[PDB]
Amino acid sequence: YRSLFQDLELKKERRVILDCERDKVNDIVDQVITIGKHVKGYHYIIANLGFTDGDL
Amino acid sequence: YRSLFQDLELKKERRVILDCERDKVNDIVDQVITIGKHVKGYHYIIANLGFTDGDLLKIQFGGAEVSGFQIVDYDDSLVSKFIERWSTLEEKEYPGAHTATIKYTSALTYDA
Repeated sequence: YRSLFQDLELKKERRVILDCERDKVNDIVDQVITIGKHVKGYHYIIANLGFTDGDL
Repeated sequence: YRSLFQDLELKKERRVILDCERDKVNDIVDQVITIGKHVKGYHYIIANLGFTDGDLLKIQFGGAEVSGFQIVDYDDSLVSKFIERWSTLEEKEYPGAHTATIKYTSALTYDA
């Protein structure tokens, strides 16, 4: 995942729409937390009906 | 703390030297994690002898550069002879011992 978002920084993306399970959503966001792409400038969209189910 | 670093963003500081206990260091860094000031552009310095005692994996890959001081270097074989005994110590008999590393306060207690 640290390889993955670095490859997203090859395009320097700020706009990532996730399509994962509620566990796999929370696992990757914790990796976003680890690298700090939850800061201003980024935008994320969670593509499920359980937007309130995750850890916000 | 979210009020505090926002007040640091009134000056827009990037250079914060912490002076806290090992728990209170880790508590505030987790608030830095919560706001994301562990990213590149920031620099932090931990002002204790236990720089290796804290949790460095939480902010190793964020971007800020973290510095500190260590009096108990684990690369010494004399320290490594202690560590090879330290991890094999019973936690139930010696509480806090069955670990990979040691606090410097516990090391200086053994040094005393």
